Amino acid sequence: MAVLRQLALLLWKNYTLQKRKVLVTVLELFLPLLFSGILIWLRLKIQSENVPNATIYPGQSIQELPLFFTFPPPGDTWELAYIPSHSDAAKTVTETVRRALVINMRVRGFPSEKDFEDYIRYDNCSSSVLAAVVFEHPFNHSKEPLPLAVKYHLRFSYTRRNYEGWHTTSLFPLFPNPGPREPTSPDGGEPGYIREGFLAVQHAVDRAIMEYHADAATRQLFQRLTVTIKRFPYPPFIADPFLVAIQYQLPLLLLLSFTYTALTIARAVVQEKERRLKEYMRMMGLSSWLHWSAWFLLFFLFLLIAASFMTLLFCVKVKPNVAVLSRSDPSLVLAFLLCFAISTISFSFMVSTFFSKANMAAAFGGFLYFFTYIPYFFVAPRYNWMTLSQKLCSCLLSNVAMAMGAQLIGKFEAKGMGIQWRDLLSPVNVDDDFCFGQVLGMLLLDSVLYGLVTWYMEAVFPGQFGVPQPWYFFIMPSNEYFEAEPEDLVAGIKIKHLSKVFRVGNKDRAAVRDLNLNLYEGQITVLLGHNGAGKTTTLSMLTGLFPPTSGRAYISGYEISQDMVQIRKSLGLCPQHDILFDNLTVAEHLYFYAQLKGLSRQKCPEEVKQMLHIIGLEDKWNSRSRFLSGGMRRKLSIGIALIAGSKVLILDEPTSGMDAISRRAIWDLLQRQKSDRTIVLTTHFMDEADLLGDRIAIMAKGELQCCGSSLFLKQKYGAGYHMTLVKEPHCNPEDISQLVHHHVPNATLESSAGAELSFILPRESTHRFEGLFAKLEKKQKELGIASFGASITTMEEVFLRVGKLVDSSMDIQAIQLPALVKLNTGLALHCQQFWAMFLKKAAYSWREWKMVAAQVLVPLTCVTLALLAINYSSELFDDPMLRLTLGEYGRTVVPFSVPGTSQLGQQLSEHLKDALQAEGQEPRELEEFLIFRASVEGGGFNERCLVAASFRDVGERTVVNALFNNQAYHSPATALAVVDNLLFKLLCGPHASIVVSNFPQPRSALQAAKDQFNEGRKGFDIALNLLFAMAFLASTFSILAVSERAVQAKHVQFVSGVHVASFWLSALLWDLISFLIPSLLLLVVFKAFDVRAFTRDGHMADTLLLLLLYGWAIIPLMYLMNFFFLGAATAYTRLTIFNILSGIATFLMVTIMRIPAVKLEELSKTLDHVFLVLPNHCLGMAVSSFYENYETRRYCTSSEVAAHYCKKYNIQYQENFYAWSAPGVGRFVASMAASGCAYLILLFLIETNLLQRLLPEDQDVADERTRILAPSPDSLLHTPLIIKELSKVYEQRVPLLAVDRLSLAVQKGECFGLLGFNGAGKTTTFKMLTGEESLTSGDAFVGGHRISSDVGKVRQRIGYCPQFDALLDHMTGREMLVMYARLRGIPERHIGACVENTLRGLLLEPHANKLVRTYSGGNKRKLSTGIALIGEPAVIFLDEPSTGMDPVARRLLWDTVARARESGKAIIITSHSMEECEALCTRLAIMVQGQFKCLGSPQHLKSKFGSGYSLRAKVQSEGQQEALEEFKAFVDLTFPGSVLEDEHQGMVHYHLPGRDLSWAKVFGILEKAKEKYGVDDYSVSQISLEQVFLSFAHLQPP
Ligand SMILES: CCCCCCCCCCCCCC(=O)OC[C@H](COP(=O)(O)OCC[N+](C)(C)C)OC(=O)CCCCCCCCCCCCC
Ligand SMILES: CCCCCCCCCCCCCC(=O)OC[C@H](COP(=O)(O)OCC[N+](C)(C)C)OC(=O)CCCCCCCCCCCCC
Ligand SMILES: *[C@@H]1O[C@H](CO)[C@@H](O)[C@H](O)[C@H]1NC(C)=O
Ligand SMILES: *[C@@H]1O[C@H](CO)[C@@H](O)[C@H](O)[C@H]1NC(C)=O
Repeated sequence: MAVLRQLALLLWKNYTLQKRKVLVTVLELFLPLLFSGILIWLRLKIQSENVPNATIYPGQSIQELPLFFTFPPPGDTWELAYIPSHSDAAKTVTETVRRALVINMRVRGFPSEKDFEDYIRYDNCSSSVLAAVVFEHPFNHSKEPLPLAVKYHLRFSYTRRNYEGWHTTSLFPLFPNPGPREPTSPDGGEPGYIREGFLAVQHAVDRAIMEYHADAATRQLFQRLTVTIKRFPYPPFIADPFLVAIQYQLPLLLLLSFTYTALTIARAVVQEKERRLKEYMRMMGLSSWLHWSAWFLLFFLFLLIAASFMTLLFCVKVKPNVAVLSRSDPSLVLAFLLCFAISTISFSFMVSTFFSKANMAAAFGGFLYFFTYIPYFFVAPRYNWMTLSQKLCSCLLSNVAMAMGAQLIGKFEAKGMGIQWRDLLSPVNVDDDFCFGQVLGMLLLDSVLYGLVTWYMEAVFPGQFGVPQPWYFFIMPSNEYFEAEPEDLVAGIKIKHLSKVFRVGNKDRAAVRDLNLNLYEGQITVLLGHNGAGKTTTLSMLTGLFPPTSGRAYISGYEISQDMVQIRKSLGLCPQHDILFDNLTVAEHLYFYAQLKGLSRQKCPEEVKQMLHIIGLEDKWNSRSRFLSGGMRRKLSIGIALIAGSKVLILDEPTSGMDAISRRAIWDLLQRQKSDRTIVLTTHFMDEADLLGDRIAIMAKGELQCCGSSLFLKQKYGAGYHMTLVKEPHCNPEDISQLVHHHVPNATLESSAGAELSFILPRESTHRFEGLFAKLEKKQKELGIASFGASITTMEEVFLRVGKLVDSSMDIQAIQLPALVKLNTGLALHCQQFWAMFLKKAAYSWREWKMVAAQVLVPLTCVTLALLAINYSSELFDDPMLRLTLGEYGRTVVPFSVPGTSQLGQQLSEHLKDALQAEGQEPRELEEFLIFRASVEGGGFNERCLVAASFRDVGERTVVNALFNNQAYHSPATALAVVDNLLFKLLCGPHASIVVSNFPQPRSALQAAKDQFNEGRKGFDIALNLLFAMAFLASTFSILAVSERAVQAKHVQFVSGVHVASFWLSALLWDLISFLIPSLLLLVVFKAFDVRAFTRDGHMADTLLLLLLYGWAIIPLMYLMNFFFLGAATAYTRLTIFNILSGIATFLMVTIMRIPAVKLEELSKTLDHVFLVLPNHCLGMAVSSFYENYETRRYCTSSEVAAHYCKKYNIQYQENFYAWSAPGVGRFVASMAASGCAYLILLFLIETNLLQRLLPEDQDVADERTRILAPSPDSLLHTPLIIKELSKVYEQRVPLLAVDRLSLAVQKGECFGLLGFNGAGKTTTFKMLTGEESLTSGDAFVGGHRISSDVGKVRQRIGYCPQFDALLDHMTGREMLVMYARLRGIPERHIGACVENTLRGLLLEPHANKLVRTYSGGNKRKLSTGIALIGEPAVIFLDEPSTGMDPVARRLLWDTVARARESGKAIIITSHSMEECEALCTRLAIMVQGQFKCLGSPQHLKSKFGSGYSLRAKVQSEGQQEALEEFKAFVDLTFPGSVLEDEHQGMVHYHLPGRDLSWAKVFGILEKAKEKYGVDDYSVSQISLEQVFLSFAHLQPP
């Protein structure tokens, strides 16, 4: 009904906010197309062969060795050794082999395999050995027969003779191409077994062993039987290699396509939680799921455009039968991409509930996307073994469930099916039960399994602002101080016996006890309250955050505990912060919030038009919410608070941090806008709580203390008036105090600061004021008084006294109210600043240990875990055993036919069936049977069927064809093995056996030294592995340098006088010291793994130099790149990426642009000269070229033959390791040492600023100006500030005279004011005095030193308190004071005392050692102004010293700032609150448009620019309908010129004109008329200082 209205109003907002960011939207649609258009290129760059049918092979003979051993070698005859020599049984078996393979072979005999293994490698004639028969029996030394169980080797050459090794390490090819292993070569192929002569020798040895036992039947049997060998015929096949590369490039190119729009979801979701906008909407009625639904319906509808396009350009027939995923039903591709999209949205929602900042979440949730894809590189190959449950459990990571589904799209596409909606359940081959339905299901299950984690972490760990819930929440289904309240007005908030008690003694909040307040309509009520006393528990119960305990409170006739859902209809409210979306207009916020508050669509626009008028923003309409102000945003927030008609209106601190005009505008707004509604303020200013507030309430200990109007409270909780004089040089305070006390008895000389003399005249003696003022009017010149005045108490005193009567804390008991050394210089200074700046940088590595566990632990793992995955070797082995017998594979299945008509087949088939070794028999009925079978079996044929048998006798001759599966390496031997194994049991007793082996010969000395030299795939692979771990380390140096400049902490330090060299050469020293712990922990790793290219010789001190030279060259480059960034976490992720692209990309763009005359690219010589300025490409190409030189040297040294080979082929190793033009690292050392010195120079040339330099004015102002041009002989020598004829002109397209001649002279014991209008130049004068800005035509003498010449000796004598908080969160309350006591001098023996007394002067001792992050927002303003006062400064430049502080702590600070001025200093305040420029000032100066318009103490200003008085009388309730006008007529008769100006329920407020009214006459008149006209109380006061300041408001140029 209306939920559907909110769900669309909340979706228009998201769509608008998101399409206003053009670079992100356009970059989210051009990644998933740039990454999927690559496949179109890669497909049109590859063709498919697709043989028709019928590839079959002929047969070979194994009777005689190939026609290569007929010719003898250069040298002698061939050799054939046997290893058991002493045994005669083996001695005679080899001789029949010799007389069966007659060439000239000489038979040798050896003791044992040790002797042969030493003969082959340690000789020069041991090169013509052909085979070597080895047995497995001790043989009972001299004579013994051969036991019927025989095993033996043959053992061999090592490299192909007739023509790589024998591949005994493996058993199937590692990278199987599609098709036959050797399409040509109809006899075996690569491993040998035919060309070499393995089979001929094996058959001969088998025949020898047969004749050794039969010798007679053998001749008969082999007279009518010969054995040949044939290869399987291979079926017609698809030859396309691209379909094999779709199972490793599709998943990665899908993930890399969605991985950006998967991290702009986390940022968008968390950025709106960080700004507390979701918390604001949740307090208007919107539930917490309306936001997730509106995020989902946007990002899903936005990913469905990319998925459709991706589906389209996968499956468009570019050319006849092309277009990757050619026959694959595009609807199913789309329906799989949509499930991937839902999963990758629901993943980001879950990720965004772990972070508070938007930068961190965006950076570190775009990384977990990748990090959840890793376990697929370890499942892509090992896929045929895994059981179903393990495969299904691996899918709980959505990025892996997608990849195992992108593999099936290749495994189906390489067969002709090409998934078609009707095989969702059918497995792939016949036996691997894992369909394509369990991919979609596991993709849509992880969505829910992630929703269940976000819904729990959003409710139990809400963050900093929300309120948590119990972890099991898914279980339960659930006096005389009070004035008389008005009678005309109707209550709009009624509270009765409200109460709340919190949890166990872990209080941490504030309790209310028995509140009985009451708030009325058409009236502003101000709710004050001391520090711990309720007042935010109360405003939380009323606004609906938690229920009460023992009370009830009605808002608009409802009750907060029963039906809050209807209260929130009229209750509008605006908080402390700002609730506005940047990138929406002024006109859109109102149209959004008016309707969200439940306003009809047809009747909205006129209220938007009216509210744009009430606020006063007709112009500046449809401006973004950025670019407005700081002072029209507080007006738009107030506008939102009361749009659509809202009765109750709870707004707090509405005028915080605003100048004095934008504050009166808001006051006037709120005064015109009540009239109908109840407003509840709460402020920290104690005159805003008085000027606009008609009824006030104060809470002290969770219990309402006093209530009533302002005049009611002031007459009850305050002392008398505040009469103030202005004494002159020839004056005596003693001669005036006698007058005052002798005339009025009770009084108090409150203070005599400056030249004021203020008293306290109690108000229970107002009948003597006639005499006092009449008498003191006369003796003006005789006494020395000029322009006195009087006023009544303030509201700060009332507030401070109420809480003092009913509290006992340490602070509130401190306030008092009226009752009832040579600084260092030269060398010590610089060496002291160096230490101070070194400790600051050092103490960050162990108070934030995320940088130690990421400088020491990331490089180590990144280097070891990826040396493991390479299997770094440094050693070579010698091709181990491989027993040639069926069974190392597994349970096979062996067919055999009997296409015979005669005998010699049946007995053989029965014996074969008696194998019972591996598989059964699987008899068939051959050549064509295999062709048919090898099309429906698929991969099963090449895993369960390796051999065959076919006994086809042509009458007498009985051939036995044995077939071998070429897809294996060692099949042609196993086939003959089984064939002759059974044919030997034929003419023997079947209790025997024959197995053999392969186990090739060991390498010689000259072969190992060449098979070790061809490990060139190690330098290039160990350089990339290290360049990738030095990019997660080089970036951690620009984090303190970014987060210190962003918080403005660097600006204050440079103002206080730190040197541009001590600042940076002290960061560099520590960043080099912190570049050895990893740089020395890498030697341990390279030693443990034994990487010899740089461990063996004195090279451990040559990698260390190469790593120090890289640290030295990249640290200063990472210092320069910090000037781009503002957040410490958007710089890490943008600088590691810069490192990786500057490194890997441009180092890999040179090695593979030099491939052995393939892609030519002779310009690599130019690229490797243009890339010599990047210090990552200079490390990669130095490590690689070190590892290469050492290898090619260690080779061309082992023997002379190698040296000759190197000479012929021009290998050119250098023996210096550091020379030029070589494999030596000379031009890389020399280019990293000269690049780290061209960055320091450029850093200092940026810091030291070599870019920006490559008319009746007033009587008192003129008096001041001409008092410092013609001074007394020594009138100005002991004074701090002597500004003289100071000016500054801009050149921004028009001469702007922002300062005009500014002649002033501040003295010891002063406190200058310097007020001004917005843009009057009060903020360039401040800068120009603190040394920041360029001067023009005039000087200033700060302490004795000119400000145009010696601007370095000045900065050591001035303190400076900024407006913002420029503190270093990793330091301590006391360490930050020690830092600044060192940057200024203060010999090391005094620092203890100078810090100890300051800390307890500001009352910071509890928090002295507390790590300034725990500090409340008001203990930071107490420390920023202890930093200003530490040391002995000549001048102090305070600037809004107490911004966000409550009244008690603010008073306690204004006290110290004045106790520091009593004892001979000079202060310069500059603030926006006119309440603070009176509590600590001695002389003021309003400044408009260029220059001073007035000057003098705040009383001399009120006399000279004041107008008159202001009455505030009230009349009792007796005849209020009759006495009010009777009094109101009298005050228009006896005071000609009054203005009524206000009226509220008992009271008036006049503006009695000051023309001809003494301070005596006005009191006599009212004191006589008090009783004759029935008045309850009254109070006369003079003009207010802020009202005097506002008089000059018309002098603004616009
Ligand atoms: C498993 C399948 C799916 C899993 C996805 C869902 C699980 C997500 C877990 C990952 C996040 C772990 C929790 C986490 O990050 O804590 C938050 C802080 C960031 O703080 P921050 O963002 O300032 O605000 C805190 C948010 N709050 C209030 C809710 C705690 O976290 C940090 O501060 C970031 C940590 C700094 C980097 C760590 C580097 C130190 C050493 C590196 C580790 C060993 C080196 C090899
Ligand atoms: C498209 C792919 C993009 C991703 C590619 C590579 C990006 C690397 C992801 C990790 C980035 C984490 C960023 C980070 O930790 O910030 C450095 C911290 C910030 O501390 P802090 O000053 O509290 O942060 C405030 C700044 N803020 C809010 C904007 C973050 O300052 C520190 O305290 C030092 C911590 C730095 C060490 C972080 C290194 C750990 C990364 C490896 C994590 C592996 C987990 C097993
Ligand atoms: C080859 O070996 C024989 C002994 O077998 C030895 O006499 C001869 O010096 C060797 N030749 C060379 C070149 O070392
Ligand atoms: C092998 O023959 C020897 C002949 O000297 C004899 O010790 C025994 O019969 C056999 N030895 C072993 C250890 O079986």
